[PDB]
Amino acid sequence: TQAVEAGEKTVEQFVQALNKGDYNKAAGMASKKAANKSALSEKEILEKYQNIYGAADVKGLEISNLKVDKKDDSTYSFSYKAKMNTSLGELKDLSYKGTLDRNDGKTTINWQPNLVFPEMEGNDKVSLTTQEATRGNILDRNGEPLATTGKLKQLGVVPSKLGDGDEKTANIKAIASAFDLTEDAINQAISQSWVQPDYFVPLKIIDGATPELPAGATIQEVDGRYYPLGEAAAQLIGYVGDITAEDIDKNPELSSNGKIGRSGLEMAFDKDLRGTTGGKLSITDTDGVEKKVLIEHEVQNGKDIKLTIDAKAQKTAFDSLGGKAGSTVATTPKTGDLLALASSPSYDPNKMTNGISQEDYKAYEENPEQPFISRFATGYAPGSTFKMITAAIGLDNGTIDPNEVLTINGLKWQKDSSWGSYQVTRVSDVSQVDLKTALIYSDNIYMAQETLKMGEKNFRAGLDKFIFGEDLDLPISMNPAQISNEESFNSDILLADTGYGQGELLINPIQQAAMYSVFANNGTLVYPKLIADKETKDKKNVIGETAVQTIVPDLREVVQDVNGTAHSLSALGIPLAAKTGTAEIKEKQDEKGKENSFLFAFNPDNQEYMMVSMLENKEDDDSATKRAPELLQYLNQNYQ
Amino acid sequence: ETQAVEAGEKTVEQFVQALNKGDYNKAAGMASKKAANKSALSEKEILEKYQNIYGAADVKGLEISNLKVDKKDDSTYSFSYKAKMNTSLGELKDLSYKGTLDRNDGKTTINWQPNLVFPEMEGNDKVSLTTQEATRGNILDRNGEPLATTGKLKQLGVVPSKLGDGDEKTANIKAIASAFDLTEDAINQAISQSWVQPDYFVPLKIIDGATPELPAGATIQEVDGRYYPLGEAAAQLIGYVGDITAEDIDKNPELSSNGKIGRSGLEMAFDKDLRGTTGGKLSITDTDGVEKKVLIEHEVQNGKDIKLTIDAKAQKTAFDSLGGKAGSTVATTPKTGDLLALASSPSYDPNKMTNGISQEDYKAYEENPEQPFISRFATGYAPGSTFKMITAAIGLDNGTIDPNEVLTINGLKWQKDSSWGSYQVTRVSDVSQVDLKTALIYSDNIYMAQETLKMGEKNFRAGLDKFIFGEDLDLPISMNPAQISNEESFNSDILLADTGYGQGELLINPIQQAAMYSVFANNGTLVYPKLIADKETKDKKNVIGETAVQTIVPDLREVVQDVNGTAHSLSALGIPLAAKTGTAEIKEKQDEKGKENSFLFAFNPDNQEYMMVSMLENKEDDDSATKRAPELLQYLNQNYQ
Repeated sequence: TQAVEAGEKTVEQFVQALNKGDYNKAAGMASKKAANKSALSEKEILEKYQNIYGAADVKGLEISNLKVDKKDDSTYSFSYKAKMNTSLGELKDLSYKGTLDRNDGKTTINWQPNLVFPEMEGNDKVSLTTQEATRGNILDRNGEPLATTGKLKQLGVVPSKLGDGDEKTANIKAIASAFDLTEDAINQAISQSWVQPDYFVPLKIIDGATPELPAGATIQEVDGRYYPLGEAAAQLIGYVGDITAEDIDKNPELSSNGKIGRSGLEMAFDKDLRGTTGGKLSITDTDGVEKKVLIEHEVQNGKDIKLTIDAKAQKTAFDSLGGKAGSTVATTPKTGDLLALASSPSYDPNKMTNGISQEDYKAYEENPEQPFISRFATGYAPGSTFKMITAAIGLDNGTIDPNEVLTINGLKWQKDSSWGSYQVTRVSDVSQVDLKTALIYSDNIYMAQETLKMGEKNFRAGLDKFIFGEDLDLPISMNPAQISNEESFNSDILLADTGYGQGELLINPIQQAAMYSVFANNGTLVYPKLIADKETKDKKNVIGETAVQTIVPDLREVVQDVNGTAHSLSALGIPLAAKTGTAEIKEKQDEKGKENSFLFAFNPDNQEYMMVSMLENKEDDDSATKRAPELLQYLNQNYQ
Repeated sequence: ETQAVEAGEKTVEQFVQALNKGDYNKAAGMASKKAANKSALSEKEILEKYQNIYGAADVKGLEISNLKVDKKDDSTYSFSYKAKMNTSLGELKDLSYKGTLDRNDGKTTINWQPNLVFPEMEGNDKVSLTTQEATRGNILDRNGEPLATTGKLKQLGVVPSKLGDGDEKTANIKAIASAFDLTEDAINQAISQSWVQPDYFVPLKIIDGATPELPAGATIQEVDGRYYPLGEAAAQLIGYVGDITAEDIDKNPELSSNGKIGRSGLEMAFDKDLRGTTGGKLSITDTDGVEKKVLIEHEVQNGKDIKLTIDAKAQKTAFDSLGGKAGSTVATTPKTGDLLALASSPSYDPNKMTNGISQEDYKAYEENPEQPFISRFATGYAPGSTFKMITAAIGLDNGTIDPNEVLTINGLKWQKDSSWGSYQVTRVSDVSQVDLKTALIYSDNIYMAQETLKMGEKNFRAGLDKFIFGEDLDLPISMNPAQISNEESFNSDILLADTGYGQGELLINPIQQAAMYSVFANNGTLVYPKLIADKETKDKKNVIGETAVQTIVPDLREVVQDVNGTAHSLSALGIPLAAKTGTAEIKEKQDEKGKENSFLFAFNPDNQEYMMVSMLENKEDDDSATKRAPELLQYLNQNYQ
């Protein structure tokens, strides 16, 4: 109907005008206080919709069902349902019944308080008496908190105490310099709506101590989420952020204000960690009387999540990367307990949840070393540490014998001229190489040569006993690990490189530590485990016991022999079986790209700890085993 | 070894697919620049030569052949393929191409030169345009009156956003439909259609005669198009045409790159003869204009005309007499088999199927439950009680039916025993003592089923196999051979008795029904129907004996002349008629309960000059095909004498 075509539109656009918080568009389109029915004056919605929704912060009003009929010559009526979300939880449902007005295009709604709530007599106030639930903690193995609530410093200003003029602008400068803010953020944080110069407007939330206080600045205590390790655990733990309307749209069960996880475990365990706040609306009628309030809730605190993480080992693993790109995973391999999941470089989770400028958020996003990435959950080529695996498969299927002695001359080898420029590279020119020599000197030519004999079928049959393609039961995103891009290599180069961990393998450090724990479990593979009360899951006979008793003594010699590639760790005087690794990522736009350093290490005398550590795009004499000591000493002092 | 030439393979394939779809940006988007060992021109100077030669000839459908990619150097390559190409003038078959590739950064590049596009020239020349279009031929009726023709038309329509907005928008629809004999929701329907929007011109109606002053939004366009004088009344037979799709040229490589093509009916069946061959002189040249050799040269030849047996006025009379109901009607001259009328109702307007498609309306009346796209005259049905005359004819031939035999039938329903359950053959008039002639007059199904059971199944099939069951008729109409049954044996007394009066698994379309019923106008000879006027008459001798004809036809006149005949209303016409009515209820051993159909067969038994059969699906009683018969009958009697 062309006459009332603006009758369906001019109610839903008002409902969305209340959704986005612009109450004056809503309270700007009413006729007057005419006697139909009463109703209420044009300018007497001044404190209404603002002082009732300031403590409520209600958003998410949606209709989903609109059909308007006719009643009189000048009356069209409502009868439909709606829902919304306020500070006290979900309010479903709402029944709306209101009348229209007959005008020349100005389809004016005759609002009376029945259209806000399904019954409202008039001229009455409310009482909130709210109580706020606390978010659940995230604890380590020993109950040390990785995410909890702390007392923070709320920084703000009141505009009247800054003065006027060049003295006021100089105070604005002094605030911006002291609070590490901009002048423009302060100027339109103040110069906005709802402001009057004696109002305390907030500007920033600090975890550390109070800075310099120029005239106008104002300090307050505030309760918020705190991360005692911060950067050292940021990618794992994540951060929380304020509720937006878009999260209300995905899950209307949420509140209107409050916190929501945006990454890491805070997003992964958001439902368990959140809980529900307490308090009720309590519409009075200016004497103490209560009518009745329909949909309401009680208080319920969030639940705690306890991890297998060792906080001190997490910090030692992160600090040992020295701000460079890399990742470190440590486990107790008999159990699968993830002791540390460090990813570097990292971001500051406290500043991300306490208000971070767009300056710094893009500086984190502009950083080519990508500090937002969970590198322990990112697939890499494992590097030449993976020689342990193919050696193990070779001792299982009878194609690799430890007495076999290959003659290799030089540093470079290719199968024929068909390989063109590509050739397998090694570091030490050792003429006579058996398997133990290959493992001590990290000889890639030996294993690639012994991967082409014992070809693809024997090789992939050994690899298929591992966890390739499996989704691990962990609260981390984690692509499954792949052998190669396709079901077959279709080339000797790819097979040969797969033999020493290059090529198209993609294995993240966590599933990399899963595959490597067979050397501490006599061939049984023990799955990683992050939640401290999940029961252990293994997978038996992935490799044979005799492969383990052949390889692990040679991995001891990787440390103990002066020619060992991890001989520097011999100086620590602790029992170690180790494997170093390289991987050359070519980045096929220029030649001779970046090289990553790897270290696998565990204690072979008690099997109580294991570590895999990646250092990505190393520089000269910089390696993952150079960075490993302080974590190793910690692990064997405290995991025996 | 190396995979560089597989990138050259995919590059040549993407280059061909970019030339075929027409995007000359991507065709010149992976070429080199002006050099001595690279592409001959720049990027903006290669698109300039495609859009005025390939785009001028509307070059579509490059089909690749035996693509060889090899390697003579490390930076340059050598590819040599064969192909075929479709032009405005038709199709060139055998030609050889070659070229050289390039390597910069892992992705490969084609080094262009002006003989990869034409196999003998080198550069510095242009060719355009030299085509001479041909006209599609006519489909004519028996007397030269056209049923499909090409010529100039005037059609009306609307164009947004010159319809406007607000009420002033709908204010323009109130002036159009008022002035051009239309409705308003149809105007709102054609703008609410698919992606075609807004500056396209959306057609509404063909305008005859002078153009009035137009209201806002109204748009008149003059087009040289395909027209159908009878419209819906022959839409199923004639069909409609559309534009030539790349799919249509993939199925037939001999077609020209553009033009019109039949999409249904006779226009599809005769498309090659109806179209012609364009003329032109697409050649190779130099910059001045002198030529060395030619590529394609053909004298233009317009499409040929195809004269049918159809009578335009009888066809229109047969279609209007169905009154929009579901049904069919076939009319012939039985001595020669000329198909005078082939009417199928309901129908669609073929002029709107050519002048636009109207996708939202296409799906609207192709999922119409009355399914008007179906050519019901080529669709197999149960022939109904009319088929008794065939069973009688077989019975008097093989001796198992004698006219003097009187059965005693009491009631209106009959079954052989109770092993038939609830099923019973039904009659309409409760006549106690019924001979063959009584059973043809009153249309008594119970006499015929009884006499069919007494006759063998082998006696019955032996007579049926002298008809055209399983034969492919030599007609340019798609149809299935008519069937006696789903299986070679009935293996059921119910199925056999019902087949005896035209029900069961018997499937015969109205054109096949006219062919079988022609024995009664040719003394037992079956005359095959023909649709093309010049085709020789085809017959089949002694399908039934002539004494059976001289027994049955005197009874068919009394179906009209006797007060109890089921076609006695036709006796008011005062014209000599022999007739047989029929019914068929849609329920058998292996189907769902549906409706009732109302058949009529009639012809002149004095001069054997015309014959009709009409079906009228979903009778909805107070109606029958005998009720809708008389106007086509008076026309046939006056014009085929």
